[PDB]
Amino acid sequence: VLKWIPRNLPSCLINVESSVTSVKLHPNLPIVFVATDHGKLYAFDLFNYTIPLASLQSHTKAITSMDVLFTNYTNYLVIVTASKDLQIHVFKWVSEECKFQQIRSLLGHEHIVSAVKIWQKNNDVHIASCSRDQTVKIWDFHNGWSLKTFQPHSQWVRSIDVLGDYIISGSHDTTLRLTHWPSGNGLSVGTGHEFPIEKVKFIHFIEDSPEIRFRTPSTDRYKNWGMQYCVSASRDRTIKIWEIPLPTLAPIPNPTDSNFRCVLTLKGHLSWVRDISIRGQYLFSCADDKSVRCWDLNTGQCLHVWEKLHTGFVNCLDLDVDFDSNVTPRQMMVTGGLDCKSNVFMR
Amino acid sequence: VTSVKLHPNLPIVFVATDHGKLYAFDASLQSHTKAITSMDVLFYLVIVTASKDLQIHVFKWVSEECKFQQIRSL
Amino acid sequence: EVMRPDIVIPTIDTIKHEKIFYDLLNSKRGIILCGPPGSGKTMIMNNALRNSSLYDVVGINFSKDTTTEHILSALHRH
Amino acid sequence: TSQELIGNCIISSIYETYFGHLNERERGDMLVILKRLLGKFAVKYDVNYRFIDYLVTLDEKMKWLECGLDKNDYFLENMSIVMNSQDAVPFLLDPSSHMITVISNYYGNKTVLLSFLEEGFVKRLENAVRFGSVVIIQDGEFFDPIISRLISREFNHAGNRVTVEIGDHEVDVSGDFKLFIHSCDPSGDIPIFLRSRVRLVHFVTNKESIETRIFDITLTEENAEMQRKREDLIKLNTEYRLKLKNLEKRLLEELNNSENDELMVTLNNLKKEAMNIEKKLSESEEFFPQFDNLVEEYSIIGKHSV
Amino acid sequence: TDPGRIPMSERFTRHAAILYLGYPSGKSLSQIYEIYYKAIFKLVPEFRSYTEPFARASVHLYNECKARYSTGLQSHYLFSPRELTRLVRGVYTAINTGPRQTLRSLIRLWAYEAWRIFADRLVGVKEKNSFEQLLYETVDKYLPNQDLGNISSTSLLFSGLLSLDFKEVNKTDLVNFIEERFKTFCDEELEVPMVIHESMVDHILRIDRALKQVQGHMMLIGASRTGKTILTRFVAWLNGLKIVQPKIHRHSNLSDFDMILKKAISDCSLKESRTCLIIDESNILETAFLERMNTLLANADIPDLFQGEEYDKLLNNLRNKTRSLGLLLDTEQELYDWFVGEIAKNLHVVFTICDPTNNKSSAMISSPALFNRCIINWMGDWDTKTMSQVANNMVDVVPMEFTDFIVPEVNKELVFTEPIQTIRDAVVNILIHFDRNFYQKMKVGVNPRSPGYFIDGLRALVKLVTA
Ligand SMILES: Nc1ncnc2c1ncn2[C@@H]1O[C@H](COP(=O)(O)OP(=O)(O)O)[C@@H](O)[C@H]1O
Ligand SMILES: Nc1ncnc2c1ncn2[C@@H]1O[C@H](COP(=O)(O)OP(=O)(O)O)[C@@H](O)[C@H]1O
Ligand SMILES: [Mg+2]
Repeated sequence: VLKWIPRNLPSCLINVESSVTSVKLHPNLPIVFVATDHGKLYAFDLFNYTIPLASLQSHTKAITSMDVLFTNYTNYLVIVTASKDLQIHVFKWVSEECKFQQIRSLLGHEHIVSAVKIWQKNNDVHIASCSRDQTVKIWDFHNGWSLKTFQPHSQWVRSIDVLGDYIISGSHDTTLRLTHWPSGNGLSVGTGHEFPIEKVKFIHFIEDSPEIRFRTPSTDRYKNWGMQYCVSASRDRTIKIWEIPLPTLAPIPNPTDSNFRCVLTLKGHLSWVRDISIRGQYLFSCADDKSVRCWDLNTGQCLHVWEKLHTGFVNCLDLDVDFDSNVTPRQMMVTGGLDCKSNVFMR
Repeated sequence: VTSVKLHPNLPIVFVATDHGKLYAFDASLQSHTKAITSMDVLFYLVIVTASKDLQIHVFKWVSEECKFQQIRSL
Repeated sequence: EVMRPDIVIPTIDTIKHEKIFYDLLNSKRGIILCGPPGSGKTMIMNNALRNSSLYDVVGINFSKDTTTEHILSALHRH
Repeated sequence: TSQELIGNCIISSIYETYFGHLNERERGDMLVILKRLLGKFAVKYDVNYRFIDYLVTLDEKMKWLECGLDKNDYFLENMSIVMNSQDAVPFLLDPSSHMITVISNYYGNKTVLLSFLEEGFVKRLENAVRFGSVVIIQDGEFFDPIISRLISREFNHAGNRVTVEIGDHEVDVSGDFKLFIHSCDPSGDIPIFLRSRVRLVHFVTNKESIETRIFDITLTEENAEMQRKREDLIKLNTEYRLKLKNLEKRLLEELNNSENDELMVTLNNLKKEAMNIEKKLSESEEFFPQFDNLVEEYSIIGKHSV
Repeated sequence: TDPGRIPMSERFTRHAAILYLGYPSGKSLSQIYEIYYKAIFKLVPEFRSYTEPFARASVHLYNECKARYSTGLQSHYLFSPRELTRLVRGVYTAINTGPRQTLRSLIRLWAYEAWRIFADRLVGVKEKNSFEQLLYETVDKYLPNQDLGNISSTSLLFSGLLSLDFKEVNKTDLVNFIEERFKTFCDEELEVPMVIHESMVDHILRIDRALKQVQGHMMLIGASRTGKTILTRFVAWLNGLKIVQPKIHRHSNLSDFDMILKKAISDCSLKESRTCLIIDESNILETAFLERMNTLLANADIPDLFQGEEYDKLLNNLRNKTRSLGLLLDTEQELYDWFVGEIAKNLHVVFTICDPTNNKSSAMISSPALFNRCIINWMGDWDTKTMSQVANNMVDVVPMEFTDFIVPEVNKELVFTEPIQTIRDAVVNILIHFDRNFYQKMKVGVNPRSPGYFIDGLRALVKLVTA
């Protein structure tokens, strides 16, 4: 049931007045949130795509990245919209009123922010963001203030991903680097792309499957560390899956094994790859050639191509989370577009 | 208000006042000096405004910039 | 192979010229090549030098700020 | 006055850029051919167009007059070209170096003199542009390429603050900052990169300016009362127009709602001002041919003097 | 006979025999380029039989270009068989990284390569018309093929940006891609309000073509404010190259130039990152900088830059880099020529020349180490269609049609814009006509006309008419 492939034609079309930047999914109801280049934050419903549920203008500049999470205390939804107005915003969804409820705005960045993430490990919600300030920043959602600011790269980081206490960060200086969350020490550095990193994310655990070559751990060290394989997307028209090495387990970097290893490379895109989202055996990725491609982990070949999905650039993709048991991986996936349109595939 | 128009794609509504001023509420431009009669919108978006001043001015709305720029007038 | 600039195409003119450069170079006489800038004097001269087994190649390129020090240093190389 | 807006406005935009570095004869001939081109393509324009009367209001004209600028029309037009260039940095070419005091009077204490031949030029320039004080540069014929980003204005909008790089590091700029370049020698060679990106304005004196200045002197000395009457009628016409506009605004604000003695007094004042305006226009209509006779009278002295 | 060659005394030619190596004749060039085109067409065996017409067409076109455009018209019309060799190399590097080829596609590819190697140095518009007539005559004489479209420079747009291979691309798709990529470039780099037109699309394509070749250098000739270095920065940002900018003021000497060159060479070799060197016209004060460029371009590097302790530490750093990459190189000759191969592969230099009539610019374009090894690109002035397109794109923001405008019946050659329907076309035609009259009446002669006056007038016009 995890091997679903969307059909060729779009299910329905969502009309936006300006360029769509970041699209997210509501993990409980069929609700999609659509960004704008003008800064307006939308919330479309998949069944009735006629009018938005809540069109809120939050920033005078463009917004770049989003994250959405339904919390699990020991509950509600949090939407964060990183923007180009030197600050980020945090929103709370009200199901009864069907309108956006603002919570707070976190400050501190000295340039525009391009990435944002939110998660929980043990009854504490944290928000990360990364900007053109060359520094990775962290926040506490309940407290509201930062915990650790540090620069991993000479140039400016672009995208991030996280689980537990480990953060990797793609950068404009075409290098990847794991950044440890409490200590702030770089365990390993990576090289091999020829262009800045657009998006990059982890590949996580799954319980039961017939055969796996890119998610399952190999040894007991991989098994208890839990961080094995990562995939990076960069402007050199290539997508690569990267082996991360072991630390000297605050963990210490390995002097002879502090370098990443590219395992499998994927190519065939006609422009820059923009965003990736792994879902079981299938690596869904976009590009700037008006197309979205579907890549397999095992054979390393694109099974399906969606040519001319839009008339312009395709900006961002996002799926439902599948490596956790809290949120089921529903068969829904929605794309963005530079040509003021958004398309969702269902069933 | 002498005329009412709505955006056929995005959730935007165009309102034209009796004094000739046109307001776009989800901008304020005076397309005609006299009182406007009626307006028509067709999807580039072109809005045709006719008034009693013997001059019909056509204006276009920029969705990204949230401003109206006049193209031509009859 | 067309990216490499040492590739020559033998015709009657370049083989006649290779014969005359062998004849003059074996005669212990100086040789002056004077032609238009597209005639390929450097290419044909290196073609006559590198394919042979009796002569060698030194890399000297004269310029406005060139003295006998560069010539002497190139002489010490071989 | 609205059917010919696109014809009068296209002349002044042409007048700012192309005509900064020409003498009076060539400028007049090019304006003649510009009027011919405007009349050819069926675009109407004001037949009585005057650039000073188009852009330069009375207040800025006086404020330029008691800052040190002369009463010549050519210098007034060149000063209007200089102080209406928001996008391009202006260039000043005056052999006498007279108008440094003029810009110092106009900008007050904010005028800071700098020179390309100095050694601490970069540090004081970056301090002045961090402040935002107006900067005047002398020795324009010795242009130094370290301000290549300032001349071309290739600022990068890094966040909410505007950013430039000058020299070898990062400096910040403010919206108050304005740059001026002054040159002394007219024959000094100027680099093409600087020449093609500035408003090159020539504050010089040529033979056509000899004719114009001798005309000005003979009118201000031979018949001074005529020039005084012209200045008086222009000043009273401007003052009466401003007073009538203010009275009209007050009358409309008073009588917007719904009669009393306030509205009747305002109407009587408006009637008196309208009659005064009509009398002033009737007086000024039959006065320009006297100046036409004067300029047809005093041309032989100009030809003799040239 | 040419300047820059000092006539030597008879006392040195006394003891040396002398020869004259003339140009090869038509038959020799024909046979040599039969061998070349057989080697190139070995990649695609379906068109092997077309080796003779292509070589005959190239030889005849080179002979006609040599006979028509002479040195008397312009000082840089020094054609040579080296241009034919560069044409062959360009055709090879286009076929090798190209799609499944076709006869019409092959003829269009050869035509595009001939356009970019033979007539990108021409100045007059009638010279380019004569060249396109020459292309028509050569194609109709040696390759009698029908169903062949336009051969003008606007309709021959071969690009590698839009796909994974060197193939022809659509005009509107390329214009939209350049628009969006330039918007992203202005967002991520220095901001400049540059307008998009088809002449700049052709120029940005040809400079991208020149900046992707191995040891690819070119010189840009055009008037000031034509937009040369911004296009160079745009291409070098597209290809991932790193901009190095020689920041040379008036109080500068050869030491600063040598240290910038040394830093660029060290970053090119040790840090293995490709660099683009934009050498401006004002960045060359004396002839020593020109001599340094001659040494760097005629050869692969500067032997005078590293001497003594600098040479020793350079060899130590090269040995450290070679041992880091695990390459078995021991002798100094192998390290040195590997280093100069790295420099020749990972360093591209470009030149921006504003006024070619200057004595310094004449010495630059008359240099023997610059003219032969760089692709001469002549931007020139702005033709009337480019000015009309720029003005139409810049005046459409403001409302202008508010008057009772009747269409005036004027002559056909007096209208540069597409024929008048609105007041905007009349305004654009008036502006272009005044600019032409002003540049005619100031006796500019054959000097290039800087179009910055037109752009400044357009900006002042739109601001003033808005107010
Ligand atoms: N007989 C030939 N065979 C092969 N190539 C030739 C022949 N004659 C001329 N060429 C070409 O002509 C060009 C001349 O270049 P070059 O040798 O640099 O000229 P020069 O020696 O005058 O500097 C070369 O690129 C070469 O490929
Ligand atoms: N449409 C246009 N075409 C060419 N140049 C323009 C245009 N619009 C503006 N410019 C100006 O051209 C400059 C870039 O030209 P540049 O390549 O620096 O000229 P140069 O090569 O003579 O130095 C920009 O600073 C900009 O102000
Ligand atoms: Mg030669």
